[PDB]
Formats: sequence, C-alpha cells, structure tokens
Amino acid sequence: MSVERGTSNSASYKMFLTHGGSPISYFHDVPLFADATNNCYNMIVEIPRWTNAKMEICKEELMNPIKHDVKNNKLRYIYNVFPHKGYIWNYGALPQTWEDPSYVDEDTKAKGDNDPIDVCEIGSKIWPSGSVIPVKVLGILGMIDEGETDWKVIAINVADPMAEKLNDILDVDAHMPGFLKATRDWFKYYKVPAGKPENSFAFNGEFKNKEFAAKIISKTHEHWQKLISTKVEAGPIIRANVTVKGSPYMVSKEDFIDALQKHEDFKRGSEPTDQAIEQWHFCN
Amino acid sequence: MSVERGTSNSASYKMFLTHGGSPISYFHDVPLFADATNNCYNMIVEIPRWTNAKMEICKEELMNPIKHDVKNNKLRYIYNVFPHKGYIWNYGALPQTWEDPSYVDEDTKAKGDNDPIDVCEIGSKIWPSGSVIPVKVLGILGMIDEGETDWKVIAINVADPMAEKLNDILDVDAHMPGFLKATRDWFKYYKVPAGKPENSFAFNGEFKNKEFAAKIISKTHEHWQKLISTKVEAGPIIRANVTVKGSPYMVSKEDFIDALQKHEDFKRGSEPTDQAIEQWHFC
Repeated sequence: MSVERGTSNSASYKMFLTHGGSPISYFHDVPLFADATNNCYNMIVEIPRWTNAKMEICKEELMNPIKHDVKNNKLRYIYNVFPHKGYIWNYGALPQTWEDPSYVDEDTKAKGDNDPIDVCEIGSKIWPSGSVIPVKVLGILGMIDEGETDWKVIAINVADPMAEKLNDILDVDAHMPGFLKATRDWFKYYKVPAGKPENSFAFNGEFKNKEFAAKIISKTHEHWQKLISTKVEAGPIIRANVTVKGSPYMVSKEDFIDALQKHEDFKRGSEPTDQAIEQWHFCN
Repeated sequence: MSVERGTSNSASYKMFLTHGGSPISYFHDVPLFADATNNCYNMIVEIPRWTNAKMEICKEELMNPIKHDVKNNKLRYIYNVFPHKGYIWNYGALPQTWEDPSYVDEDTKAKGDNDPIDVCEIGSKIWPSGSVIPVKVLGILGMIDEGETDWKVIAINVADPMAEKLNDILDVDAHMPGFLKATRDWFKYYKVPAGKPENSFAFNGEFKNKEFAAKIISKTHEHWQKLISTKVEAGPIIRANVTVKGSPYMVSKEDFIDALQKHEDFKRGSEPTDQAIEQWHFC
C-alpha cells in the first residue's frame, strides 16, 4: 500500500511505499522479479497514462519517495505533442535496477543515465502513480538523451487480456499498428516544445526483442546489486537505505525501521495547476 | 451560468442554461451570432476535449438540457481510436440551427440529420460541458452518417491566441500539420469499434473553406428560424419552447417565464466510470 505526505501539486508532496503499515524503499525494497526468472517483473508506475506531471522515484531522499520533478523551481509537466496527450503509456521504472553512469554501453558508446531503467507499460488499465505491477517485458528502445544511454523497456501488465497474445516485440507491432512508431516519435520530440532538440536513438531507432531487453535489465540489476551490496564506496548523494530482505542483501546500507520515524507534514490536497497541460504542440 | 439537476453519471442528470438566475433554452434562446455578422458565433460546448461521455442538447425536453446520450439503456461513451484519446476537440453545436431532415443537400443528396449543426472547436483551452463560447468558423467537413448529411464545422475560440493567425481552413492546416487528417480519421473510424462500419464523407472528404461553412450554417439557421418563428406545424417531439425575445420575440411557441418546475431533482454527485474510457482500439 502507498502513502502520502506533504502538499499535493507542490514540491513538498511525497509518496512512500508501505508493507504491513511499514514504509519500505520504492527503489531498493521491491524485488525486480515478481515471480522467478520466468517472464515477470515488478514495475513501479510513476506516471499514469494520459497525465502530464513528471513524477519519479527520488533516489536522493530516505525511503526514496515518488515526488514531482522540479527544476527552475516549479513543477515540471510534459507537453502534448500532437497527436499524443501527455504520456501514452503507464510510465515508470523497474526497482533494483540502476543505469550506472560509470559504465558505457558497448553499442551506444554512451554512459548510463543514472536512474533505474525506465518502462512504458502498454495495457488498457490506467495505473495510478505509485502502483506496483507485475509486468511482461516485450522489448526495448534505446534513446540517447543528451550524451547518455536512456533505455526504454516495453512491457505489459500480465493481468491484461492482451498479455497472452503478445509474447514479443513483433506481436505488439501486429496487434497495435502505428504504436511502436508513435512510441519512438514520442521520445524523439518530447523536449522540442521546451526549445531543446530532438533526441536520437540506439540502433538507428530499432526496437529490440525481449531476449535483448532482459539482458539489458539484467545488467542494470547487477549495477544495482553493486550499488547496494555492502559495496562500501561513496556512490552517495544517492541513498541506499533499505530494510529488505533478500539478501538484504545484508546491505551495508540496510537498517531498522528507522524509516518509520519518518514524520512529515501530513497529506493535504491542494490547488490545481496551469502551464500547457492543455496545449497542443505540432512537431511532425 | 449553467445549473445541474438529477444525478451525475446517470440518465437523470440534466444541465440547464440560465441567465439572471432564470432558466433558458440551450437550443433556441442562445443567439447564433455572438456579435453581429462578422464571423463570430455562439457555440454550445457539449463535450470537453479528451473526455469520452456522449453529451448532447436534448431536443425533446423542456428547456433542452444537456444530458448523457443513452442507448441500449446505458450511458454511452465514445472509444479511444488510436492515436486519439476520446474527443480531440471541444465538441458541440451552434444554437438556433437545425439540419431539418425534410431537406436533402444538393451535394450529398442525403437528408439533414435532425440536430443543431455540430462543431469541433480547436483551441487550447479545454472547455467544460455547458459552456457558451464565442467562436470563429474556419471551415466545414461533411460526414455522411447512416444515410444522412452530418456537417462538422471547424472553429476556434476567439479569445484563443491562435485565432488571429487562423483565418481560413488552409491556415489551420499550415499551423497544425496532421490535424485535419486526424479530424477526418476520427469521424471515419469512431463507430468501428462498436461493430458499425466506417463513415464516408461529402466531397470525397474535402474540407471546405469558411465562406462555404457560413452558407451551410445560415441554411441550418433558416431551418431553425422556420421550426421556431411561427410554423404552426407539429415538430416531431422536438420542443420548441422559448423565452427570448431577444427575438423569438414571438415564436408561436414562446412562453415566459417557466422557471417553475425547473424543479426535477436536486443535483447529486455519483459514481464515475463505466465503459471504454480507458481502452485503446486500433482501426
């Protein structure tokens, strides 16, 4: 169950994961495999489909809450690039993964983008921010964001009725015409209304199959395993506190439920927003 | 200012227009021209952009409230046909217009579709159901629905910062690449996920300019002027009841002032969400 603190539609808003009424880390404490290494990952949904507000696991605060992305100190919203409305999937990340920046991909020749690997989930259900979902991985797209390799995993909720008809990236392309091209278009153009340039892609923008996806996810899992695993090096700024439970792995960074002594501002519903949550932008 | 009655997300929900705390007809009592005849119309927004619930002016009830469209005794929702999410404009109608079914268009050769003329408003502000906004028509598209000519006027809110840059249908096209094609695509496919077929279009799907649009709009206004002004003729279950005067400053069908049983049910919020508000369809 998720839990809220601070003031909504503000920078003080925070969403924390709990188990048994005990706060755990969104980043570290949710296992990557929902169910063995047979086709089943945990996803942290950060951004509900057809919403605009940039939400993310924070990495830099205790228990790693989901919060509003902020810089130029105002809440950040993505644009609507025609014909898309905000995010065209449930967007989020895989827990216990880390695109370690000190590692360069042998294909893009670019560093890791320093976050848990991103996921676009393509099912029917619109998933609320903060949901933890069993997903099936179908493929990856490699976006090169501003000098970095920024992987985008393509997945589907396993309870979704389409999940059993889709077992690889080519199946997606057959049942959802126009969709993969829409997905690359989305990442190509999403920062152009901000004045920034189009993004480019790994493999000349080719979507790779699930077998490849799993190899990338596995490497990002190993980087996370290194970050967390008693690995006594100041990779900090990032916060590695965990209360779980593999295999903490008896983390050098594991602790009590000091987490619980999190008393912060209390949830308070707040004012609604203005920017270009409504506005259309036309970049072919 | 609009007002609500009945229970939200149910078939008893009604939204009525009022002026001076006095109810008036959405259909008849709102003047078609917001401000003289230099391209400024009143629009009744029925359906906000990026929503799914089919809302319409009811022609068959007193004061003509906006209601949920219901069919197969359930609330009706349009689908999300990829890549679109619900309606891709503020969708609605022009008041004091009527596509009289007893008139056949010389071009489509199909009957009028028996409703006020429809409008897609393309501005950036998302307008709530029930809003009355001043718009500028930029052009028109003729869909031929199930044997009928169903006109779709293209317009923009005159307060929208883009309005002074868009003066005709080709301006729209140059500032909003892909948009007109999307609009025809939307109307082509929007009932295919319901098992029904694709719709086809007048003029091989060509969007016509504003000069043509205004001629269509005015003939639908004449039809309405006919339905209303006098014509002591039965209108099929359509309720011609007016206040206003304004002008209908005496329709045979004018009265005033009702206000009286505007008294149906008190507004009451209910459970949201039923159908395929969420699901993507690939056609």
